[PDB]
Amino acid sequence: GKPAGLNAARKLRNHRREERWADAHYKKRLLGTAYKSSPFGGSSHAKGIVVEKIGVEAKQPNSAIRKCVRVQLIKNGKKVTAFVPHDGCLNFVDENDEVLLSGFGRKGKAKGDIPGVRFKVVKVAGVGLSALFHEKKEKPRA
Amino acid sequence: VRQSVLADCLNNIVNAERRGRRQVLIRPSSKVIVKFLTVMQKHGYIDEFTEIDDHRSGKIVIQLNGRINKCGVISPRFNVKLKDIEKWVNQLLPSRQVGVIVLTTSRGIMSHNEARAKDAGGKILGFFY
Amino acid sequence: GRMHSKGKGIASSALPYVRSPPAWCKADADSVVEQILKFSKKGMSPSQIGVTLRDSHGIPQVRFITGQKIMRILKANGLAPELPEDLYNLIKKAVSVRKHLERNRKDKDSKFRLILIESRIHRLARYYRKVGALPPTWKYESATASALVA
RNA sequence: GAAGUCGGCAAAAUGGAUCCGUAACUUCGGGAUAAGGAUUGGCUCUAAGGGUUGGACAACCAACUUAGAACUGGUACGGACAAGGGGAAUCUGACUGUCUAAUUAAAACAUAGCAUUGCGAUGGCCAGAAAGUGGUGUUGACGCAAUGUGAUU
RNA sequence: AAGUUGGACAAACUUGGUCAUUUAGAGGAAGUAAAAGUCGUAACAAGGUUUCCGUAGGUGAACCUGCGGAAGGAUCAUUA
RNA sequence: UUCGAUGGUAGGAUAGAGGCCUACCAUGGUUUUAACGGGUAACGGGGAAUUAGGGUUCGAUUCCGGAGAGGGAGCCUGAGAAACGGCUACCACAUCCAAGGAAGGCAGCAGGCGCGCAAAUUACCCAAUCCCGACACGGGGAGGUAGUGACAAGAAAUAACAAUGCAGGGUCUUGUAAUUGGAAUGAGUACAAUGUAAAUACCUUAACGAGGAACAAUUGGAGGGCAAGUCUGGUGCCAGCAGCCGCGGUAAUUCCAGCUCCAAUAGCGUAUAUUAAAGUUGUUGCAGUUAAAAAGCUCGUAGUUGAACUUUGAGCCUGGUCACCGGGGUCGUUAACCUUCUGGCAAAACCAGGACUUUUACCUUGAAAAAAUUAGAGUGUUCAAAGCAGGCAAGUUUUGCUCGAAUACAUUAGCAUGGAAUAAUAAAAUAGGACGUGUGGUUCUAUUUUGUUGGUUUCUAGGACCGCCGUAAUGAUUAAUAGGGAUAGUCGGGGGCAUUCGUAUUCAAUUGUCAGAGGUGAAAUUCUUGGAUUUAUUGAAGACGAACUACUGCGAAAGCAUUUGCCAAGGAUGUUUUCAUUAAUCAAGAACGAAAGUUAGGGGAUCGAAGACGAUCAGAUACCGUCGUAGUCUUAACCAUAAACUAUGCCGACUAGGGAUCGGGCAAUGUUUCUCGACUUGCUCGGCACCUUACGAGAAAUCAAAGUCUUUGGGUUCCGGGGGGAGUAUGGUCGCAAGGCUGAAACUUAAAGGAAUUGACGGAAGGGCACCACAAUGGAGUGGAGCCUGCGGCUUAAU
Repeated sequence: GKPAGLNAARKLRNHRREERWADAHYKKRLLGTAYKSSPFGGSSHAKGIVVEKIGVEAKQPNSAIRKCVRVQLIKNGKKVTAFVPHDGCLNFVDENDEVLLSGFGRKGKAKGDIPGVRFKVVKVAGVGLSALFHEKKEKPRA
Repeated sequence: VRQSVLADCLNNIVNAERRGRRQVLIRPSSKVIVKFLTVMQKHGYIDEFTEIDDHRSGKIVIQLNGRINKCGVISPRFNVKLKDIEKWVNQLLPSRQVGVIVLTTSRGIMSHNEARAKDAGGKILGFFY
Repeated sequence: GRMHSKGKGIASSALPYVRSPPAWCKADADSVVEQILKFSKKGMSPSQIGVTLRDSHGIPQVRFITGQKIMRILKANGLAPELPEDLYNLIKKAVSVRKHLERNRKDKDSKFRLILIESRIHRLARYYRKVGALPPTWKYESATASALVA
């Protein structure tokens, strides 16, 4: 098994360092995937420019239209997808609305039955969510 | 090749105790083994043992009186300071009143409690309880 | 375990607990020394002569009577071989295998055995060089292995 | 600065030596002087590299190189002469070699390699009008004779 | 004092090459999420030619066959 | 390594050392203990977060050190600058312009644009801290004070006092109260006194100051994890939820609306980075037979690990706290502080003092060393986060006194004291040794005197060296159920070379004969009245060693099976044989390495990739039959993999019962055989294995190892971190090539996988049972012609 000598620290350290790359967590954290390959740069939130709206089909055993939106990030111009939490707000969220996006919870993995979605809308046009659904605050003029 | 005769002696003793045999034969013999056997015999875990003296490293026959749950060696022999005794007792010993850790300090081979009284650390040899 | 084999044989010799010559064996500790010197003058192996005193002469382990080993006695008397016995025997075996290999070109098993002997002879030579029984510059030679054996 | 022309035909440009540097590909042998850069005169010195020879040495005689420095002038110096233009691809022939003397030098022929065929001498192949005749053959299948393809992979 | 001859520090500019990153790029070859269809066991049973590994050839498709191995076999078994 | 990289000489320059630079001379310096290069989404540290221990992440940020003022470069002043709120030149920006020109740098304090998910006043003051200056007085966007914010931390306001029918409970006690009255009222409104440079805020404080809109506390959830709905209306696998499972196709506890409750509370939720979980990075502390993973085997270097033994036993006292313990030592056995120098003593050493590690690791302790931080001592910011202040004294309101402002963390690394257990190198082997008021001598220095200075001699004090001189017991650890080397009888389908035999297959000649021969489940193709198949003789070719052939042997593995001879070698056994630690493991590095594949030569009988034909099903294209290419054989060169398996690395120790089996040895007044062999029995060592059991292990199958592991540590290499993508692309490297070695990322998925159990299925097997099954010579029939009745198609309006 593992060496158990009083002067085997170099062997133990070298083996631990070499095998540490096997773990997905260590590999991700040290390869900088959260900045290079990720749509963000490690940011918790970001702003984007809306492109269009997509009714992505739901995988088995479900089948639904989730009124997601295709957005273009302001800082990079790349095209990604976003999810609208509130119901029936598709008419409220239009294109080129200067939307605000955040993560979903799995740190870069698809949610539920909809493949290709990792970001959700937190604020839209600067008015935010949770207000246009209860009619507490209306959208501003543009 | 035999790397440490103390490990073989303690493994033979614990194996015989698990089997229930009242006597055990240890080959070969060394001063470290004799000192370790003296420590556990003084603490009451080991009955009389006789050293057969041939023209070789020697052999030991030990009378086992039970009351031993496990005796083992700690390899490699880490250097143990005064403040490390508490950590070793927590890691190895069943409790703070049961079990003995044997250290080869500057003043000789003795138990952890006696070494703590001597106010001198050393290297950890093994444990028994 | 065997150095270069999977065997685990334990065959050896058990020296007696006594360290004294037998009662009738009045070897007088000097006639044996003269016999050893005569047996070494021809050039027989120290192990082989020790066998001869054990079997033909009836002498016990020579140390128990003479007080010194066979190698030590002849070294003190000056009849010391240039190379150690085990060193010389291994070089002899290595030389014989190489002489067989240069003739039989299709013996891969013998080539493997030669490689094992070369590893053994080098490790023994390194030990003897460290212990100082040989001059520090004792690089073993494959071409002049015939020189080293003889 | 090739806009000429079917076409860079012709000419120009490069060129010696020393010091840097040199890609794709490859049969690992090359490509390669690849490509791309710098220097070069004269004079005055410096250092190192070898021979015999009078009592650690030594005054000669008899010698050629290399490297470096300063100074100087037409910022010039292989000063005439001498003397590679280079690169990226396609078709084709492997290469060296050979031929239409006097219009065609090639992709044509040949080549090593590969493969096939006949023949064990009372024979195969060839020759002779005939021959008591000749060649292969001062030969014997690792040979001779007859063909096709044309390096390597 | 301006100016001038030499020495070094030398910013910065042209010409080329090398390195890291990015943006191109028609088009070619991959798998993953995949509209009906397509498709027979190649494998799961003796999956209907027992299975599988290495190697080579052939075949629209899993694949078929030759050689040597393993049972992870469907046999731990023929002492007469 | 030029145009300085390593060192030397000399010089220059620097405040000074220095290849800092220059000229010359040699080729040196670092590196698998990772040099060099690359990335850093890297200023470093005190420190911060998580908190059994060990560990992991962060440190832009109140302190210390470093660099910088858009980017380099150069310089003056000045002790001190390569200064930029100093200058000069160039580049990129921006700038007034009479187009001649001047020219500028907020990563300083406020403030502005832009990038942004993300961060505040173009406020007041030198009063406190300190700094500068010619200076008791000046200045300080250092610094202090205030202003806006959703968050970084610490303390509590949204109230409680009763009557109230009833649920009640027990004449004692809570509840909603479509209800009221008296109570305690604190924020605010506003002049006071404190506070402050002046103000804000704070403590005191003119007075006013709640009855329901009182002066309405919200954020998520109520299927589980994880707490709280089969309560009511609307949609109805849709809208949608949904971190995961999962719900939604009219009874929706999960969708959206009402109600209630649940966790938290001026806070709740969401996203991201990290920590614990994660014993899923395992040193503590993982796993490798079957789930991911032991390399095909062997050698072996760095590296790691390394058998036992060298001052020990006994008798003492002693001052000391819990009859113990820590410590100090001789006395002497066994020698008493080895030794160097010194003081006195002087028949040297005897006593004491200075140094005593050869050289350590290790342990203890000490010195030395920032504060802030952490733990923590003391102290009543009304408690607390705080702070380092404070306290007396309640009868004179006392020309004062009294405490503190600790302690630890330090050792990574360095210095030093004490100990010599554990682990390391040497001591005197060709004695090339302590040898020493030492038998003889050399050679030098004057630490001194001979007159102060300079020089030789040498009495003298001392360093060093030459042949001897026996002062003494003169010097070598046992020889490991470690290892190597001998030596004897052996043993082996271990290796190579030559060599002998065997029948089988195919082919050739000839001979006897004629109808079919081959082949398959059935065929078909092909050949055969020309002599097929068969049978008899002879010869040739190459391949291969059947039966004996076994839960038997050998070899490191791949593999090795005819005889004999030669050569080299190997294990086990026997051994009062020799050396003495010479050993285990391996990164790298090399030898061997089935079959198939490659290059050529020789050889090519059978089989047989590719291929050729004929049934076969619908299609066969594949299985089947015959022929047949490369290949199967050998020689000389290649490669380098397989289910290369015991799916199980190597060395060492221990662990239960039996019977077979190979090799060796020991014993038998046991059997047998023309001096030994064969058989049998017992013991032991070394192998291949088998049966039972499970103290023990595992998830189980199972395992004498896969046991001696939560009671986790004998030593050492290789390898894995969910499945795909993918052993794929790219890169490097070996090979002529096929290919071998090394070997990712993006993206996607909530699961793949192992063991075992129960059903189901099997063109699987074994027992059977049946006229809705067959056999039976079956009997009757339907279906064949025509009609009753019912079913689909058609018609209609309903059929």
